[PDB]
Amino acid sequence: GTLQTILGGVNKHSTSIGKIWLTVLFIFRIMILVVAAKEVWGDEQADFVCNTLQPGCKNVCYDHYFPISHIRLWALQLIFVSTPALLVAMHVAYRRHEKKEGSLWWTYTSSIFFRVIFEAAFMYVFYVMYDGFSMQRLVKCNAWPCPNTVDCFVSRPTEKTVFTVFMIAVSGICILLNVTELCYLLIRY
Amino acid sequence: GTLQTILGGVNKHSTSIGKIWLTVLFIFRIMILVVAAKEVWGDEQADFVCNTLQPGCKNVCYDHYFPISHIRLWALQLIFVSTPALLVAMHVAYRRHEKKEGSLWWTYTSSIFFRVIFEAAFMYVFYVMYDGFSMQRLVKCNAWPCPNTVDCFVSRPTEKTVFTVFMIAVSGICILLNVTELCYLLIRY
Amino acid sequence: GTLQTILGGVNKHSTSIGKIWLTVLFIFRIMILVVAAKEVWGDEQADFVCNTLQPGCKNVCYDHYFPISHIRLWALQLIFVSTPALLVAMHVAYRRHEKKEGSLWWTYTSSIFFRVIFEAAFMYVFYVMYDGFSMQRLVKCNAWPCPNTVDCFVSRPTEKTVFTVFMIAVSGICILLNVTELCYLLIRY
Amino acid sequence: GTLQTILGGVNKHSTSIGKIWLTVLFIFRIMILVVAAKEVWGDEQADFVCNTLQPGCKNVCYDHYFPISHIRLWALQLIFVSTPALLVAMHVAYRRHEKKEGSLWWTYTSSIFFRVIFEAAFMYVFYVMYDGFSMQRLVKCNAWPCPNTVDCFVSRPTEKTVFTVFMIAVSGICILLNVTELCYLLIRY
Amino acid sequence: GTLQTILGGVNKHSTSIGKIWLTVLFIFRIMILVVAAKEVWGDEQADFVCNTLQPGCKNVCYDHYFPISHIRLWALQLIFVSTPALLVAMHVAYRRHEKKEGSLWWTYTSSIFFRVIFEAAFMYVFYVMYDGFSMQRLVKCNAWPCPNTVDCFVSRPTEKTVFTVFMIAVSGICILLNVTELCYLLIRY
Amino acid sequence: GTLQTILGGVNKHSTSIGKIWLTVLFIFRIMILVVAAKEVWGDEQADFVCNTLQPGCKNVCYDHYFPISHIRLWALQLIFVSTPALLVAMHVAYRRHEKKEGSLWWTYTSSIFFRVIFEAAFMYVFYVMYDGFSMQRLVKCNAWPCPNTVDCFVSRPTEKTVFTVFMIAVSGICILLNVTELCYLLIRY
Repeated sequence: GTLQTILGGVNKHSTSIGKIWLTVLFIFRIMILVVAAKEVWGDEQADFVCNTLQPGCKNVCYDHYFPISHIRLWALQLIFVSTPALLVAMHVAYRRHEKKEGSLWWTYTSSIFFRVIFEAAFMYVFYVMYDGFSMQRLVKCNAWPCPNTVDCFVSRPTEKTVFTVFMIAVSGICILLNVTELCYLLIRY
Repeated sequence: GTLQTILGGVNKHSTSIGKIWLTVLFIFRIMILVVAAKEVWGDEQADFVCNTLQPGCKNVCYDHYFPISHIRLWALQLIFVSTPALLVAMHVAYRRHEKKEGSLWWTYTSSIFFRVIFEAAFMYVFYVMYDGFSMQRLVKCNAWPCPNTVDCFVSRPTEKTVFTVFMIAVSGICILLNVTELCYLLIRY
Repeated sequence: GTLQTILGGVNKHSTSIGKIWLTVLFIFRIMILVVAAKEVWGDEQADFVCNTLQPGCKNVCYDHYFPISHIRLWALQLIFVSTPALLVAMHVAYRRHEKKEGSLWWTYTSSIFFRVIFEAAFMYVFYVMYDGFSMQRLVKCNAWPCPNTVDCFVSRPTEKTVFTVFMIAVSGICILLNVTELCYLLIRY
Repeated sequence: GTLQTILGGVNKHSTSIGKIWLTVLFIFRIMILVVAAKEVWGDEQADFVCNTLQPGCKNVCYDHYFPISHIRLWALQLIFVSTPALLVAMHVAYRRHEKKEGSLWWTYTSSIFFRVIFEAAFMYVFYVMYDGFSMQRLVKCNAWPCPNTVDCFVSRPTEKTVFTVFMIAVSGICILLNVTELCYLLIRY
Repeated sequence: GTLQTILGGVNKHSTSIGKIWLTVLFIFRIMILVVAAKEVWGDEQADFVCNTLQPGCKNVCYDHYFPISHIRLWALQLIFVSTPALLVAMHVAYRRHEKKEGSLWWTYTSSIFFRVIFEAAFMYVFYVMYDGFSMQRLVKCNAWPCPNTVDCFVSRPTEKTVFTVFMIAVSGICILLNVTELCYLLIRY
Repeated sequence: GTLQTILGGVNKHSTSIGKIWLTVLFIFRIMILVVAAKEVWGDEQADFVCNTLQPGCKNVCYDHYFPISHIRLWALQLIFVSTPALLVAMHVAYRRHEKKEGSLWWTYTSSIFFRVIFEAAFMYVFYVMYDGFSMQRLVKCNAWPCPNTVDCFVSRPTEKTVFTVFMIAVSGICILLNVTELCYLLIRY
């Protein structure tokens, strides 16, 4: 509800690319995460099935191959890339209150520099942690107390792959948009 | 709550067909998806039953025949066909802010051109992926590790067929309405 | 929340019967569906029990006797009978905006004509599909793959019957109120 | 949210007893039903246990002894006793709109007459249907297909009894308050 | 949402202790009950485990030792201690409306007298019903149909004890604050 | 919704560090707890698995090693560290109402002194209760009625460790920010 009012405040005090394309893509990712993707991961552990009679083997194998869920990583990423925009708004509101270019410049050019770092950091984590963007149907697990190697089966691997590729692609576009914003301000000096 | 306020803003700045019929049908599809259809697909995997003792065969057979759920496809389709309208609103708000036909024409005629493409694209995906709009009671699955061929049974196939035909028919009507909007602007030049 | 504001807008621009009795009964049906009836049908398939060892027989028997749930039919009916009122509101708002009897007459008399058709259509569907308004405790099912004939037992048949009779009776009253509205406008010509 | 605004409108246009005590007790019953009582009846059928191996005996015994749940009866009762107050508000709003004692008297004295009837009707139903206000731990069921007589056990019988006595007592107080309101208007003539 | 607006209205028309400390502690208890304590009691019966093969013994033993849940008692207590404040607000609003010390005194001094009674009554009930504020891991049950004496095990006894002590301590503080409010008005006469 | 309005009121009447960094980190912790961390702990007891046939051993072992859940501790911590800010707001509103440095100084310097105490207290509790910030896959339990020593396995130990380190680190930063706020006011005297 009030989030729409927040967007209008953040909509102002930005450049053409920043006003429209960055904000639309940011809302785009939130909608995908909230209304569509969150129920795909609902039964991630409930429907995780292992071919064994060993008690506790299912708990350790799921924890080994999914140290942190994909949706939790995306939730953290959206929070981190949204804070520098929120910090600017409070700084401007604080600045206006005390009133009744250089300071504005350095705050703005720093905020879009942190967003690029955060986007690239989480994008790198997704790759190393899950060795690619495709989820497998079968995982082989040999952690204690599983005897030898145990076959375990993931829930909805194909649908999770579709949303993973979707979220990564949009994040890559947001990186390019922020990079161009730097170039526009770089040549203007 | 605030979504109603959003509709009023989008209600304005449109033509007779665009103001009323496109917006009503768009709200029509959202209501069907939210209040009625979403709980039909709630137990899609929980009540998926296969006649086998092989561990993991249920996971791979459901994933094979339902790579992405119908409700997730409709959620993606509604988001895509709604973005060009949202892009116009921010462009107009940006245009009005800087103020204090050709630009308006090209943005408007392009937005309704993207909606036709997105509607047809998702409509085509529904056909090829699910080979028609009727869901079967029985699916035969022979993917590893299922031994030979295994019979599996879908949950609520008839009710899902009813809502599938309903959503496809409304999407087809929206395509025709957008096509006529092009014709009205085509003859006017 | 905002739905209350919507009602006030729809409350105006109507006749004495239309202003009060039709709108109150419409809110009456929504309240019954939302706060009371929706949790009666919550375990419709989970608590559906069949006396058999055949895998998949439960899925096909429930689908055979309940092609579409009662609550989904009522949700569709309320949406259909509410659209003509919503179409009038946008037409009036569009008409007022362009400003700054015959047109108003034909739109109004048509809207209450569609409501009668939609109410009677869904009322007819409830009868033919479920052969009466009483739900049985026992259903006998012989669809493949059930061997011979299998006894299956419905969940909460009596409570569902009570709400079915309640919703049908209110719909019948709404039909009569709309018919009288036609008679008042018929004699006035 | 907006319900609080609704109360303020209904708070006005009433007498001293009607303004305060009837409205407070009405909010009192809603709070008990919503925040406290509704989760007591959550597992009414899930935790209903019968001592038998007969398939379907649990479904028919629960349906026999609980034709309609207590919380659904209270939800219906609150809706019925609230409509005459809502009808008056629309009548007054309609009356004021056309402007820009006898009519007001008959509408008001009729509304509080319907509330007494509805309160007594539902109170009578609670008694005959459930033969008293105390819920038993054990119910004996001999309906088909249960063999002979089967023992079944109710979930949370004591807590449900506490809330049943609570709701009945408050309803009895509301009857007395409405009766006195008639007496005050009866002597005044 | 609107509850915050309600607090502002109740915040005014009170004394220094009443304006701040009573209202803060009242909000304090609601937050504990809503956001923290309510999910502790979620599986109170689902995870209640008894060492027996007797059908129905689990139902009767849980009902015997938990006639009413702790969270339901706290929900009732908060509603009761909040009504006298709500009654004053409607009385003042009614008084102001008819306008366009003694009456105000007696209403105010009575309201804080009922709050002390309600706080002490529920505090006494918690003690006698549950014989102290510590919940045990093991309960021994011999009610029919349990054979002899059966061992049953409570879910999350330690966490429930922590929140029980927390709620009792805050209630005790609220009693003292109300008592001092009487003393301040007693000496002033 | 209204929480955003609350933040704006709390945003004012603070110092540079207090206005921005403390409030942003406070919102930061709430977002992590609400949208991300709360569903990690959803199946804490449901997926807790012990290698035994002893009834009731699972209940006592979970209760022994998790006397209070991590998310409940964080919920309590956020409530405690937020009350002194809320107390100041009501004091200022009360002060302004009666109007129509020393008092303001002592209230402000005390509020940030309580926040440091509460942050350190809960941080200490997390350490002693859970002997570090890393959660183990395996816990060995010998409480009655478990025979000898029983192996039990925790659900999602790695993901819970990640969020535990995250919440502790942010709390440590908030302690440092409050300490510096004291130093700024200490030198100014």
